[PDB]
Amino acid sequence: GFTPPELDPNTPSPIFGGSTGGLLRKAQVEEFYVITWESPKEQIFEMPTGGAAIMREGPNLLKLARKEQCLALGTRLRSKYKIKYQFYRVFPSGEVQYLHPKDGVYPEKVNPGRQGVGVNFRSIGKNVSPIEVKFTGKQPYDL
Amino acid sequence: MFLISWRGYWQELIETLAWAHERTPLANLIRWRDKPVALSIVQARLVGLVHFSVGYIFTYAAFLIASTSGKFG
Amino acid sequence: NLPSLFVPLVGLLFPAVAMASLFLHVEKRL
Amino acid sequence: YQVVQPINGDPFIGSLETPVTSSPLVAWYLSNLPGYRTAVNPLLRGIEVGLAHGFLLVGPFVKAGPLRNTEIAGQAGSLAAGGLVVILSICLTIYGISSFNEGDPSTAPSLTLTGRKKQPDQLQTADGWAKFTGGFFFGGISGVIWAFFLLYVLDLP
Amino acid sequence: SHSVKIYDTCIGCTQCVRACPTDVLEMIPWGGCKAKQIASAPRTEDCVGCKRCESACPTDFLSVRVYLWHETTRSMGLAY
Amino acid sequence: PEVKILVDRDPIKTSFEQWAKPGHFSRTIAKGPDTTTWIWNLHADAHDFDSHTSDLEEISRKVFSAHFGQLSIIFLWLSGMYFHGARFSNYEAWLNDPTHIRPSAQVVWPIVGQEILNGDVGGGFRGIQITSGFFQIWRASGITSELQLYCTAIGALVFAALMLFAGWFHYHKAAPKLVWFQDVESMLNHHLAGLLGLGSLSWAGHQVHVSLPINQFLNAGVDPKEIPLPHEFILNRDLLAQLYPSFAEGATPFFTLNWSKYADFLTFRGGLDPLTGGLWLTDIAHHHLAIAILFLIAGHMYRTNWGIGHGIKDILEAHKGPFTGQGHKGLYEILTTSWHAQLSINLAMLGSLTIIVAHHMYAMPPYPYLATDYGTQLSLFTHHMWIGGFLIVGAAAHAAIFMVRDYDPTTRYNDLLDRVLRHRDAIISHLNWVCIFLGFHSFGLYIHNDTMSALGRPQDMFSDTAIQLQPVFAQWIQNTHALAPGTTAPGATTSTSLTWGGGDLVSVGGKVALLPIPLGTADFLVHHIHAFTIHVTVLILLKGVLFARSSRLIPDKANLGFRFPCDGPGRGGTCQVSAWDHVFLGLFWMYNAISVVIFHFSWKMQSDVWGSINDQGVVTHITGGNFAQSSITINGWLRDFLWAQASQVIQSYGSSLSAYGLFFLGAHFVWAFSLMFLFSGRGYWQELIESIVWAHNKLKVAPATQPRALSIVQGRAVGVTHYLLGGIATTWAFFLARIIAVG
Amino acid sequence: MRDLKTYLSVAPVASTLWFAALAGLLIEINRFFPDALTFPFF
Amino acid sequence: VYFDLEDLGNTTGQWDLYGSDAPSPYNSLQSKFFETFAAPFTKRGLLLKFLILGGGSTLAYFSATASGDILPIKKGPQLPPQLGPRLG
Ligand code: CLA
Ligand code: CLA
Ligand code: CLA
Ligand code: CLA
Ligand code: CLA
Ligand code: CLA
Ligand SMILES: CC1=C(C/C=C(\C)CCC[C@H](C)CCC[C@H](C)CCCC(C)C)C(=O)c2ccccc2C1=O
Ligand SMILES: CC1=C(C/C=C(\C)CCC[C@H](C)CCC[C@H](C)CCCC(C)C)C(=O)c2ccccc2C1=O
Repeated sequence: GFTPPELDPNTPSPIFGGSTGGLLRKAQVEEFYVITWESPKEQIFEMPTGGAAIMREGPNLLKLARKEQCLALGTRLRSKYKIKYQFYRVFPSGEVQYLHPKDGVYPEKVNPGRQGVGVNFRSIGKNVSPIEVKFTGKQPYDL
Repeated sequence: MFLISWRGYWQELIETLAWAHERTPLANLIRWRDKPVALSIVQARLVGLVHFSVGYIFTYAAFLIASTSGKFG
Repeated sequence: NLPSLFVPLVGLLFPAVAMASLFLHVEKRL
Repeated sequence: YQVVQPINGDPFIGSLETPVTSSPLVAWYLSNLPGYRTAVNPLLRGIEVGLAHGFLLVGPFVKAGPLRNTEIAGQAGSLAAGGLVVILSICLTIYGISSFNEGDPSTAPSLTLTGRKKQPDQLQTADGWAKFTGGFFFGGISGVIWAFFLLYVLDLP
Repeated sequence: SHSVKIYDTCIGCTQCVRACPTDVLEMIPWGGCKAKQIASAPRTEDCVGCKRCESACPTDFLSVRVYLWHETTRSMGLAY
Repeated sequence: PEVKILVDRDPIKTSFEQWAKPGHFSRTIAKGPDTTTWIWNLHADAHDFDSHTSDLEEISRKVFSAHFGQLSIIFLWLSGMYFHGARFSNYEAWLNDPTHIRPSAQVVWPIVGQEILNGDVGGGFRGIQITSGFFQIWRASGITSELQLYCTAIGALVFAALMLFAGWFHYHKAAPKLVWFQDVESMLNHHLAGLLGLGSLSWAGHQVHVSLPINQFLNAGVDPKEIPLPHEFILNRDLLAQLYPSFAEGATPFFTLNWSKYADFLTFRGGLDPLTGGLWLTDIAHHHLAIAILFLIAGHMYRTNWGIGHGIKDILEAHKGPFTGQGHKGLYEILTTSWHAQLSINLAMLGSLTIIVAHHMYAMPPYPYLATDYGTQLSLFTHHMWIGGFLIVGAAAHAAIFMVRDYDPTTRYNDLLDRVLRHRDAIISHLNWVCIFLGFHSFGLYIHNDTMSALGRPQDMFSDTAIQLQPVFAQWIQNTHALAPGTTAPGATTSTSLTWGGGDLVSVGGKVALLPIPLGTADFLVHHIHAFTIHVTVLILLKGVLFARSSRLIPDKANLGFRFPCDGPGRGGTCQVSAWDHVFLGLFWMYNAISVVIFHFSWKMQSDVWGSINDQGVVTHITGGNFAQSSITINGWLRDFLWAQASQVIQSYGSSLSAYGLFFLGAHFVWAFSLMFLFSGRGYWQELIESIVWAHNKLKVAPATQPRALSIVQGRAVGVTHYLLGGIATTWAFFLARIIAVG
Repeated sequence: MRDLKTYLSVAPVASTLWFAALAGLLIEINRFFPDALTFPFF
Repeated sequence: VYFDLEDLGNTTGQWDLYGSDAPSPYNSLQSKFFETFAAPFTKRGLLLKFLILGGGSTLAYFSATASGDILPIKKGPQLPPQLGPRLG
């Protein structure tokens, strides 16, 4: 059993002067994302949207527009520096959805609490010909 | 252009244009109801082929008829 | 005299009505 | 000391504050254009925008059109400007039909640059945009008529 | 969203999950191969279709398959 | 802190063992080929030194020896040029009648009928007419006999040997140290004063002792064999005084500051010498003296070991304002660490300099009888334009390379670059809008004129006779230039160039050399087309540079490298997102710009300048002044330029110009050949090679090196290479045939 | 020495030497027997 | 604060940068003039029909009643017809 950390607002954000690669109307009406990490000290890190920012010492919160921007920054936070990170999704209603690391374990490490999704139990070349799924809403790989 | 230049260049260019529109006064009162994206890769091949073929047919039809009917013989 | 009525009716009025009506149908929601 | 600052103090919103964006002259001038008078009946704002644009459009059509040197009918080239106002009033009309629905509220921001709550501009409403198109058309054709009304004692008539 | 499928030819090298740039793949326990683990795609709503996972699969033929399907805001990679 | 000589001894052993191991420099390539792709990678990464290792010192020593090898090859090339001028040329015949003889320095062997290319060039010579202009240079320098060209070729061969030996020496023996390369102040000091200053001074010394007197004797009509040898002007100064009297003093006015005496051979008269058509040689020698003094002074700005002088670090750090933050602080550490940054800067500047050379050499002919050799002038202009354009595209490429590989804000930060990155979106969007506006308001005018001329409405066009768009600014500027001598330039006797000053038409040997160039609506439209094409090229290249690291579509693009095909069909499609593909497209657009530039040059010169002058002063140009009315139309460019002037190249068969007729079509062929690569992708070709491999394996004749279709990046590289080669060679054949026939 | 001979056996150098010898041979053949649209010796 | 899960309009910058929100500078009488004379034009559906039909009929009038002094297409050819390469 794992319990995802709730998103704490008023968490410090890295020092940055501002760039044009930030949020747009998509964040206002569609969705946006927020990545959080701890960090040991004040450092400089390249932003996935623009230039460089000063990572504050202690808890850090950074809001981005896409999920891929969060995982890319997190991967660099885990490689160059040695920092654990989580990120969530935020709908315009105020609701927050925990994303990664889902189990609290990184997805590249096997974890016993995980269920199979979209796992076909045959060789890839054992799919059927498209005629056998014609006039149906099926695909030869959905099965 | 559609056959030599490919998509990813034009997608990043359209992103820089979407930012421009959202940050321009007066015009930002007008909102697009379909998100601007670059033409699909297959769509680009089709559009480039159609321009190629239309130019092919029209260029030769113009030369054919003008060089023949200009003399009529 | 008839071209002076139908040429604008198909090159100006018809594409105007056609493009506007197709715009409304394409952008319509349910 | 630096001149460029993040947009309203937030660095992670995709914009910046510069003398072109955030300056007292620019902020006041844009806040006093009829499109940014978020508390005025959109019919009147349309009248002003229509009057200004209909008046401006007459110049290029008359001085650059085909009948420009045939002074017998070149002054009537304002009809082309009036026709464009008609076309633009269609573009304006068909825009609101697709953008806003009858019962839909306003899509404009309901906030202020300082955080306080605000009443959204009724221009992003179906009936508000309808009044703006009607105002732009009325001011538009009036701008074209008033521009063509003047013709003499000007260095480029 | 794009469809992603994992076939039982997977050997459990966890390479598709490392290359994925939007955290779509997972490693679940399994009994078929030696590493006791197989891949699964529980979050294809975030899948962009880069096929960076297929570029990293050592199985012949592939064990990850990305079938590009209905485009969404998430699958098109839009920040706007 | 103390600038000094620093080298290492025997860092790399001289042996053929690594010759026999292909791909030794790379760790993945050294294992040999498993598939054919290996063979291509070995050539693609042959000069990527900073990817073979990460040690800056090894990289710098490799770069030093590569420079020495390039200098060796250039000296070998010059040796070949001077040797062909001495052994297989008619330079002595061109020296007696420069206005009728065609310069030629290549004679072909008679094997398969190619001796037809040995055309009648005059002076009893059958050969290939040359447009490089070496005859004009050798005449300006004072060379007369074939023996002097022989000796120059031998000296160039010796210098090529010296450069090759030095390249071996400073890599295998005494190989310099990193700090030695990084002594930027000392290096700039020696390049400003030692290289450029002393070089200009040496050339001014030659010009005042050999060029001026021998050229006076050549202008007077003295037979070149009856002309005294150059060194005879260094022994008996009576010979120098009989031509230039001030040489009778003996460096006394120079030391006493009576320099007003030297105005006999150091003048500021400007314009052209009406006998040769080139700039006054006295003015050129005076110029080189002034350039020598200026550079000898400028080579003292940067401190080294004696306290006095500047440190570039301080000058950079001191330049920061309220808009750019702490700008320029950090640039000294960047430009002393990254080779690619220096390469980008220097490629940009050298290419723009080559373009400036192309303009200045046509508007101010420096060599005698150059202005009337229309083939040589056109070829020089076009060649320098292409060199500059390519070099600027390379500047863009290496800027992007630096961005991907040498940029790191956590180690070598700079505020200016970070601020640029923080609004790349605004920059690119504004450049995009400017490009759209220029495309409409230049080419759209051409479409307007075409549609008005086709509809029988020549008064509704944009023309000098209808809606006029006069370039008032450029006209006023050239007028201000015309009136400058005697007013805002009292020392100047005539105009800076002949294209400025009204009147003063210089002609040589029945052909015109230069005259005031008209500027009308056509010039306006073409200049705006040039601005638009330059802007679109800049947009492509700069957008590739700024978005090399990250974008909203791919936030980790820097990890994918500088040169990668795509990042998958997802996100809608990510083809050609790498900065390399941006250089790939900027190549096409640089071609599209430079081609219009050189076509403008060709038509303008053949319409409003070049031509034949009467005895009474009636000048008829090569084309009958058709530039004002015909070039304001796309159909005019198609008909009155291409269709009309391609006649010479499509009629050259059976003459000495038939090689140009062959190259015309061959370049058409390779240009269309590129379209197979540019329009297709490697998957189809691999699937075809699969069946071909089946056919081979059926007959026990399939190679171990498994055939593989070209990579995506290689597909684009081959495509753009063949496209550029075909287009440029087509224009080359067309230009050369046209200008050698009608010249 | 053995390494130098191994370099001379690489594909481009072997191709140049082979094609140079081939080019020279065909040149001398068309030098002693120029033109010739047919096989005249029957 | 700048990140507040309560109000996301302030969090995501959904502000009115150049909105004045001030009362009307247009005085009365003038506004009532335009609000009564531009009143029937503010029904977007009716305006759409009025623009299309009115503009189309206006275009049809000025095109059907064109003049040869204004359009060369109505003036027709004034010169005798030419002779083809072989035919009429
Ligand atoms: C597919 C057959 C066809 C084609 C290619 C054309 C083409 C043309 N016609 Mg023509 N026309 C047609 C059939 C056709 N017509 C028929 C069947 C009639 C009735 C006998 C007419 C009566 C007519 C008149 C009176 C005039 C033209 C004119 C013209 C020319 C100007 C364009 C125009 O005014 O649009 C065509 C206008 C129409 C009223 C024709 C449309 C009505 C018929 C029944 C077609 C049905 C249209 C339908 C709503 C949509 C069709 C679907 C799709 C196939 C387009 C143009 C070259 C004008 C001219 O001479 O130019 C100088 C003009 O004065 N046409
Ligand atoms: C295919 C149909 C079509 C038709 C019938 C016309 C017809 C015309 N064009 Mg046009 N054009 C077309 C296609 C067409 N065009 C396309 C596809 C393009 C893009 C390449 C252009 C680009 C173009 C340009 C750039 C210009 C024209 C101009 C003209 C006018 C020149 C003749 C004149 O002097 O009349 C009379 C001249 C007048 C100024 C009187 C105007 C006529 C009244 C005002 C029309 C009223 C409009 C009406 C209220 C609403 C119309 C829209 C409605 C159906 C929704 C003429 C009426 C010229 C022009 O308009 O002059 C300024 C000109 O400048 N055209
Ligand atoms: C002028 C342009 C051009 C040319 C020359 C070719 C030529 C060719 N195409 Mg291609 N194609 C083109 C344009 C062109 N294409 C375009 C625009 C497209 C659309 C994308 C295609 C799409 C296409 C497809 C899909 C296919 C081809 C195929 C082929 C090959 C057919 C086999 C053949 O005919 O024998 C040879 C014909 C030649 C013209 C070869 C000429 C070159 C000779 C060998 C020069 C000799 C070398 C000589 C020593 C020079 C020295 C060079 C030095 C620097 C080393 C052939 C080499 C088919 C194929 O692969 O065949 C199996 C194939 O399936 N083409
Ligand atoms: C007055 C001193 C001097 C002179 C004349 C030169 C001249 C030159 N340098 Mg150099 N340099 C100098 C000092 C000097 N340097 C100093 C103090 C430093 C820092 C320690 C550097 C560091 C440096 C680097 C890193 C590079 C050069 C390069 C070059 C060549 C540039 C290419 C060119 O312009 O082609 C023009 C060709 C000529 C002008 C022909 C004349 C060449 C003569 C024979 C060389 C004599 C100058 C030499 C320094 C004297 C010592 C040699 C002696 C021991 C035998 C050029 C020949 C580039 C290079 O290596 O090119 C191969 C390059 O990469 N220089
Ligand atoms: C002083 C100028 C200069 C220098 C030192 C470099 C140096 C470098 N460049 Mg660069 N570049 C330059 C100018 C320069 N470039 C210019 C002017 C352009 C614009 C075209 C470019 C565009 C460019 C690109 C796009 C790339 C580089 C790359 C590189 C690196 C690898 C080079 C290599 O091994 O390729 C190997 C060389 C070859 C495989 C030869 C290719 C054959 C050519 C292209 C066609 C030959 C045609 C010939 C001229 C005439 C036809 C003859 C034929 C019929 C026989 C290297 C450090 C590459 C890199 O990886 O960056 C790190 C990279 O991809 N450059
Ligand atoms: C003849 C072929 C062609 C044409 C017309 C264009 C045109 C254009 N290119 Mg392109 N390109 C081409 C080939 C071509 N390219 C090829 C082969 C390549 C591969 C190397 C590229 C690669 C390339 C790149 C990488 C880029 C462009 C860009 C652009 C745009 C520059 C902005 C501009 O000039 O606005 C003006 C528009 C024009 C000049 C087109 C003609 C417009 C006419 C005159 C107006 C007619 C309007 C008329 C009323 C239409 C209404 C009719 C209606 C009835 C339908 C422009 C539209 C740049 C861009 O995106 O813009 C910033 C850019 O980034 N091109
Ligand atoms: C220019 C370009 C774009 C950008 C092009 C775009 C975004 C299309 C813009 C079209 C505008 C709306 C004008 C089109 C005008 C048409 C003539 C209208 C036809 C509509 C109906 C008649 C069907 C790509 O997206 C692309 C993708 C892949 C390879 C090459 C390219 C490419 O070259
Ligand atoms: C034709 C084509 C190919 C096929 C092109 C190939 C395979 C080039 C290689 C052909 C040469 C001739 C093979 C090399 C042969 C060796 C030199 C050995 C020859 C022996 C002697 C004659 C020297 C691609 O790989 C490709 C990839 C991406 C986009 C477009 C294309 C594309 O259009």
